[PDB]
Amino acid sequence: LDAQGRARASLCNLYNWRYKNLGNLPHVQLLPEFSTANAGLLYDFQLINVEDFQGVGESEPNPYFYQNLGEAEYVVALFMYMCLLGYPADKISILTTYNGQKHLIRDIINRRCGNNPLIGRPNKVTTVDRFQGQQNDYILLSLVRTRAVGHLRDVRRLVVAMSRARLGLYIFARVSLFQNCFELTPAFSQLTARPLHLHIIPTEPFPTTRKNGERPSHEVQIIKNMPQMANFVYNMYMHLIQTTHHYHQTLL
Amino acid sequence: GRVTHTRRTFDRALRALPITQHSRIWPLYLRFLRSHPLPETAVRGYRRFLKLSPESAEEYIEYLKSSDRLDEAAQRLATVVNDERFVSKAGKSNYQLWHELCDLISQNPDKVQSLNVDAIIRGGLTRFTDQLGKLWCSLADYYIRSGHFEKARDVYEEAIRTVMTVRDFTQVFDSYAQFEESMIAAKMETASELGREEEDDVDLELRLARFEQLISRRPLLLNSVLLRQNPHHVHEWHKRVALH
Amino acid sequence: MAAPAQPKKIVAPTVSQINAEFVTQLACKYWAPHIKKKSPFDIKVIEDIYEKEIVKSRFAIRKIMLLEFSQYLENYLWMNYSPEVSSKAYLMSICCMVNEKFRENVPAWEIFKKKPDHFPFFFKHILKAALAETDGEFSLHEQTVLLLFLDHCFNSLEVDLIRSQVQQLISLPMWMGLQLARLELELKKTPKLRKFWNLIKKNDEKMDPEAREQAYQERRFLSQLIQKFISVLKSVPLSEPVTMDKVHYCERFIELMIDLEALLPTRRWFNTILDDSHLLVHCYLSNLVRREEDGHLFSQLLDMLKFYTGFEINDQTGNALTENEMTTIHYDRITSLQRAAFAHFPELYDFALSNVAEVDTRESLVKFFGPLSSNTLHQVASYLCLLPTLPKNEDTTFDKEFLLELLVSRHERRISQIQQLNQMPLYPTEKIIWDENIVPTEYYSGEGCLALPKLNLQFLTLHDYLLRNFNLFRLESTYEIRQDIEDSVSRMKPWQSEYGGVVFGGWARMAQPIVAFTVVEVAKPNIGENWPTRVRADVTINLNVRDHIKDEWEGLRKHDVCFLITVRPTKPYGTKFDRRRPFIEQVGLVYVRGCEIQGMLDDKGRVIEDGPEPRPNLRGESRTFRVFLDPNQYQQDMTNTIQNGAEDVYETFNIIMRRKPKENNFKAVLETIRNLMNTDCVVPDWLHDIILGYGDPSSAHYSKMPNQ
Repeated sequence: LDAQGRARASLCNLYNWRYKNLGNLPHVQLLPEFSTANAGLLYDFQLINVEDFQGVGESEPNPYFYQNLGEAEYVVALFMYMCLLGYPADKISILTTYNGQKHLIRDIINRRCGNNPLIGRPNKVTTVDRFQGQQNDYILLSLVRTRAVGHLRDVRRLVVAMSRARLGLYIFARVSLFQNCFELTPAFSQLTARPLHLHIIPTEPFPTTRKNGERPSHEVQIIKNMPQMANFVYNMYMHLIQTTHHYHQTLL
Repeated sequence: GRVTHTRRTFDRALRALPITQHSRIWPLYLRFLRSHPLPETAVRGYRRFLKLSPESAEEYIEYLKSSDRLDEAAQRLATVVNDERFVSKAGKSNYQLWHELCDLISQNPDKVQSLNVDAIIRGGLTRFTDQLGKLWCSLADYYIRSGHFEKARDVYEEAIRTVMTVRDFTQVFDSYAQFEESMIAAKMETASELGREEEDDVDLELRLARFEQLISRRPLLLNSVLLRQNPHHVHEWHKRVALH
Repeated sequence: MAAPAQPKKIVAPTVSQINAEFVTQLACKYWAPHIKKKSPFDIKVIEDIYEKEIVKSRFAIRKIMLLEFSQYLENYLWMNYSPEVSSKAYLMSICCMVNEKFRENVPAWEIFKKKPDHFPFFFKHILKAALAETDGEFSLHEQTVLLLFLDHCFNSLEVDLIRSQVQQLISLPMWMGLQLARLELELKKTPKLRKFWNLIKKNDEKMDPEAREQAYQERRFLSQLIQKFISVLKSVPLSEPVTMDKVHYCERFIELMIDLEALLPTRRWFNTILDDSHLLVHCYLSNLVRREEDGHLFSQLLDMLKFYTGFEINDQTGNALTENEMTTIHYDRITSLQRAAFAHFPELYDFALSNVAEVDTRESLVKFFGPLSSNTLHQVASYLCLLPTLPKNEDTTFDKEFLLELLVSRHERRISQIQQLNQMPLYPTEKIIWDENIVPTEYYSGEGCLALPKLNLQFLTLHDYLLRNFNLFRLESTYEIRQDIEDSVSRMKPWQSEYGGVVFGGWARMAQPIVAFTVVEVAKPNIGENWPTRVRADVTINLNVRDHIKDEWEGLRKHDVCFLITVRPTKPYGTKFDRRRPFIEQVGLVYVRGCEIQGMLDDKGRVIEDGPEPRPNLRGESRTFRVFLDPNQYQQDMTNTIQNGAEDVYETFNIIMRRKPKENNFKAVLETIRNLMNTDCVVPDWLHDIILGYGDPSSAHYSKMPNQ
């Protein structure tokens, strides 16, 4: 079968190279949902480099219970950023290569987002494998590892991971590790052809009228790392409360 | 003579009515089905009646025998022999039904193929503890018909080893000697017809010498059987030395 | 005695460690993909990597991984390979990278398609290297790498490039390695091959001498390699410390022999050479098998090799041989031997006067042939075309033990695969669950052999296909059973009491202490079975636990699989278990037996029927479950108790463990696979051969089907 109807062609290119003649159905080029950009994000997909937070890369409290606090916090910070722009939380799903990181991501969500009516909870926090058959419009993916590629190196797991997104996929990774992996290279070359720092457009609320790949009318802000992201979203969240409280106080 | 339409009216009568009315239908319909070379239809018809009428399984086995469907007959009768609660119009014992099972089977290694014949008769050897020498000869007979003439000899020596009466021993000895005689004569004839290869002539000389061994072993075996009965039999020990 | 080195978790090297390594600096200078300005190819770099990084590290996995991560094969080796520059260092480096890729289960052969014309020259150098003397240019460890590379090649028959070389080695012309008497016997059995054989000789007469001698080496390659192996195998001492390089060479060789026998296109020609080489007799009498520590994995592989060589298949047609055919072939062997005995050998007349069953057992064969002289035994073997004809005035150069084993193993009655399977317990025991050679741990490095069936593209028969699947499914389930035991018992914390009893200082949701166990019924065997038809036992437990856990234990339905576990802890109260140490040594686990739930018992000892809800509220905290025991294991345990004076395992149980229902289905599945081996697998003829990987794969496609 040679035509997929489910994801954007730019996203389809991340996994089509495993298939002989995988093209796109006509509606993938014609329907607005696939042609409209992701609001407040410069690129429809981006690979975000996450350096070691506090000098810690991956951690392993129990055998095979892999965690990466730096990537996990960055994933939730981008999730919070999207919700404050007006993204529905059921549109966003959070995926990770390991069950250990899934537990860590849930703990951060429960402390920061779980009881917050302005953000809520993501659609799913699960492993990539257990997500098979399912899909969502937006996917946030933590690759976790910083030492070795071996679970991602099985290209079959990569193909599934790339295909979960209909409209946008943002991948948080030690880019320097995975870029050297020969089998990952045909997809990652496309990911690394774009800037490795997260590019956001905070003045563009959801929904946007901008087309995917169109140059934005507003200035692109470049987020260099997770602490800059976390502080920015916190300041924006505090600002949003302040404007809402002033609106309530002026109504009073 | 409308065979096609007669069955259809039976099949519609079965479709139309409860199982009580079926019990009226089936005596005529099974009698009808037997009269034709339509064995698939009669097999399906007979099966239905069995869980109402166990005696009809005798009629079905007799139908399978007359239809030469002996492999199916062996499967049903083996089930019947395990289903020891069975009822017979002749009043046949479960041993006799097992005997009839082995009668059909030992005649027909070619036709009977769905069953582990060896296991069934060895099961019978555990069940029918008094009959053993007869069962060995019937088991050897099956192996003769299988063309495994050596396996027949295997069973007869195995029989001689297991036997613990002179009465059973006589039966095994006489049957084995007749088997030995028949293969010796066959080896004489085939060596003359085919031309004597050196291994073929030696094969005849072996079987004769085995028959020479058999008769000379017979006093020792006879004495040994009494020693199986009573190892304490000091007289038989003296007679054993007297043969030695 | 230093304790054997624990399997150190190979923590794969970090990016900071990778970037600091000398190998990566070489990679960055010469071949790494992300650098636009590479240095030109230098053959000395390959020699430098081989001597300083590969050989000096003793082929250390971590260093090989660094070369693999550096893309050394794809960007430097094969792209610059030519026959004129092929050195030993060049040759061995390529083989190591391929074997590493197979160990990682990533595509190894795709790089060779960029320059296919260099591979036949490359492959021939390997064949010469594989035949190199043991004290010569290539060490046994390097040869072990070559054996593993060759094994990967023989298992890769879907690759036309590889197949084209393999088909030259394994075809009807390879029978020039056979004994002349053996050769003439086989060509007489199959007169069609005698016509082709004379054509082969006539074709060799037309070849040029260089290509003819090269072809003669290739056709004799596997036969010479066996002879080479036997020299190495005989050099294995019985009691002196053996070099592991000898063991790994021997184990990988038998693996290679198994895979050749496990595939029908290879088996069809090699098995006749393999039988004539008497490899199995030489191996079973070898000092290596008699070494319990070093030879255990080798022995398991050898038994697997004995299995495939003897498999119930007609090697020429590929059709499975029926047990009646196997019985007839067996009687043909004995009848030929009794004819030979009674003609030529007066000492054997006492043997020949016996019937077939009197002689055909292994014990009988040793009893009849053992008193004979060595010269007489050789003459019998020569008449059967197993050995050359003994000259009338020379003593045999072969040992009497060799001569005895050759005659016994050729004529011993085989035990049926179905019978072995039916006698085999379905639940794994402690002997198998923690046998790291059969059920490897999570930390298994991939360096050794494994005595495991491989689900290849091709299978010998439908019987073979099912069994390989059966074994792997059982062992996979066994690994889960291991994890379930390790998690549950560690939570229960078994420690030695002051009185030497068991005190449980903790609790597990999935396992409870047994209060009482009693075997209630042992049913008589079926028709044709040597094991009980059914064994029933009762297991009493106390569910003084939280309600949700109590409901889960009372929740257990008929056909649920549970495990009975015996622990006898030797560690004092309060000892913390260390997960990096062996599990059994910490908890004192003695026995593991699986059981199947019939149901929970009421106060009258009757099984509570699984009815539609609500179940009767049973009094207090104590519950009794009636269970089915494995009848094959029970038969073996009682046999072990009576024959060897072992303790009654069924009196010892102190823990029952349940599994999660989604995963606890394995036993019934195993029964189904076993049942499939017991039933004529009538696969449709249009589908049958494709599942086995033979014939035209498109034959079931609609364009070829006649009933389109």
